[PDB]
Amino acid sequence: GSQVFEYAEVDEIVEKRGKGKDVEYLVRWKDGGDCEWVKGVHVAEDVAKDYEDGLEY
Repeated sequence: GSQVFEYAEVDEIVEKRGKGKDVEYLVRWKDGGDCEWVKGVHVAEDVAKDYEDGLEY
């Protein structure tokens, strides 16, 4: 299990997943070793959750 599609957004969220009350989608642009998103609520937390969570489960 890992990156499903290409996953080279390099600008349009690649990853996510966080604390029960803290998630974020923004892990494609720069990154490399780890994730560098900011916030989900701002980056559509409940929109991209289905995007990756299902793909790169």
